[PDB]
Amino acid sequence: MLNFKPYRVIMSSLTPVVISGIAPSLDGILYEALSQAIPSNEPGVVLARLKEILLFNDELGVFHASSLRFGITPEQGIGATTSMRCDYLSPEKLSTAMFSPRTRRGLFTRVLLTGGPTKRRMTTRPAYSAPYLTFDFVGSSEAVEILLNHAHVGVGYDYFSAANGEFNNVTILPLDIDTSISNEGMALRPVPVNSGLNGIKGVSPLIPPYFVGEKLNIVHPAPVRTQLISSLLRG
Amino acid sequence: MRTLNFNGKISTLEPLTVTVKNAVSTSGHRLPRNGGFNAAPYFPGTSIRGTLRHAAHKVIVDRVGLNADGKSPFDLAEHFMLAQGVDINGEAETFAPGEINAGAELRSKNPLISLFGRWGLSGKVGIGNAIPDGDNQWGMFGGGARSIMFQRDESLMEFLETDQVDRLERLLEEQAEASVDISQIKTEQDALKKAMKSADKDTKAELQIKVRELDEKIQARKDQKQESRESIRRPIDPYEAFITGAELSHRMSIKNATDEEAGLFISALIRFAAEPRFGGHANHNCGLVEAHWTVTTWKPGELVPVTLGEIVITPNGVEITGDELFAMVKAFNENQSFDFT
DNA sequence: GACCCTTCGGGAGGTGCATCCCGGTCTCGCTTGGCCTCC
DNA sequence: GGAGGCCAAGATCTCAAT
Repeated sequence: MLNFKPYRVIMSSLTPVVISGIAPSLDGILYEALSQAIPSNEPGVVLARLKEILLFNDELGVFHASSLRFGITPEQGIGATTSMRCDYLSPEKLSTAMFSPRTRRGLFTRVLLTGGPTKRRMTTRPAYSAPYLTFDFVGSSEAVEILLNHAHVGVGYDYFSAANGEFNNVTILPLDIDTSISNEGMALRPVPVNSGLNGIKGVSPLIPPYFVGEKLNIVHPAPVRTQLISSLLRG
Repeated sequence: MRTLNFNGKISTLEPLTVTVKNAVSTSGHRLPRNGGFNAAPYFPGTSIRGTLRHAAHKVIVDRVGLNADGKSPFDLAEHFMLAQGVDINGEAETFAPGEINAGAELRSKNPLISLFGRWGLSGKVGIGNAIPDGDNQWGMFGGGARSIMFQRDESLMEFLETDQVDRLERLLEEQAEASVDISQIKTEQDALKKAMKSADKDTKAELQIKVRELDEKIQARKDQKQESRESIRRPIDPYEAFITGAELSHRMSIKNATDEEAGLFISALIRFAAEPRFGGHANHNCGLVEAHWTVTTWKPGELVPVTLGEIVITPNGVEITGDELFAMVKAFNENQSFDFT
């Protein structure tokens, strides 16, 4: 509840972005930032505060916060990369100063690393590398600036652990038309299927956190969309 | 219950390097990049997170101590729970997926699992990448070339007996012969590769077949060698690393940090400073860093940062500034309820 | 212890000669049975 | 004598390069 104007936020991508099937939405990032600012994890409290900085569309039940859209320059375009996470079992970890291994004949039973419950996990995920990341929203520019600059939030999946989707140089520039939910009849964010918007069909919650709550039949845009950075700055 | 944001810099006293599978091509070794070869590299936050998790694990091991017999009181299962976060025996608590604020008791008893999570319990510690500030702060370090210790220093030949000198001569001759033969095989393989693109779709198979067979001929040729399977004299490939004195921006956070969990984190950073190195190639003393973090929090009820203090890690010592940080460390040190088993 | 009067110019190079060589790695991210000793 | 533990075996092949 405030004077909310439509803004476009452009951030410089520093790390490849991992997309969990559905493109990350800006309201998700702001929800995480507010869950860190408000020392509370209750969805009710965070949503109650999030509505003070993001416009909430009662009719659709979704925040005026667009999904991720990669901004490509002529110098660099959308690329394909993998997010590599591994177990590094150093000689310190495999030492008797840390744990007491089971002993047979006095020898220490070695950790079976090729497989089993104790295997080196070579977990790899697809990631996308583009020069810029762009979101559209309607809300307080000051609060969103502060949250994006100071909170521990990234764009994508598991920024807390892997630091995927690290960004900096958050630029917010005002828009003329609200392009946060719809644009020429195509949904720009997960919206209810009955909204009449076109897009890829899927099952997901409508408000953050998107891993919690009943999953309704939604319509969302393509997970990987690219726009030229020159055309994004036009506003 | 508050969020502690660590914003600061990491200065490399020595070159800083890391080997990642998808960034190391066959053409050479490269740092992780968010794009092509012209993009600026970064030091992964996963490596920093692993180093700091190991430091916290060492803090816990030191705190708990050793049993009367001198053996560590952690078995393999508890060791992997603290270190990697996996549960190998299936004895871990499986919280219901619906709730978020789960494991409150476990988070209260085991600060390390609360900071750095386990499978099924999200961790409160977020550790970001180390993004460089400049534009030419990375270079191809390492390199060098392995030599033969007896062709460089002639005084070493006086130590060898006649049979050993003969063995060395045989080794050198075999190395030269194998080098020439393998060079010929590689030449033929490359000739196949150049015409591979011009080859027809049907021919796309048997050309790869001959390349494969050439590869095992190289392997068999190296197997035929007797004195040594590998050529002692060889160029060492350089590794890419951040230059000495590179300034890297680092961001770290603890989400909903109790005084005990934040105290464990500060203690881990204190213990990390004894050997403050990230990455690998430690044989060239790579990875050694110095960092200063400005610990800050959020003002309750509004979106205004509040500075609580500052942590500075230098080769000359660790400087913790701010009464709040000392309160966190003391709270961790005084707690008598933790059970990491 | 009062003050003149401060120069002209000549003339600037040429040569050789530019090397040879090595020698380019090994792992690994899975599960299961066969078999060796052990408690 | 399971019971711990090790070791060898199992299909075919992966193009991106300042």
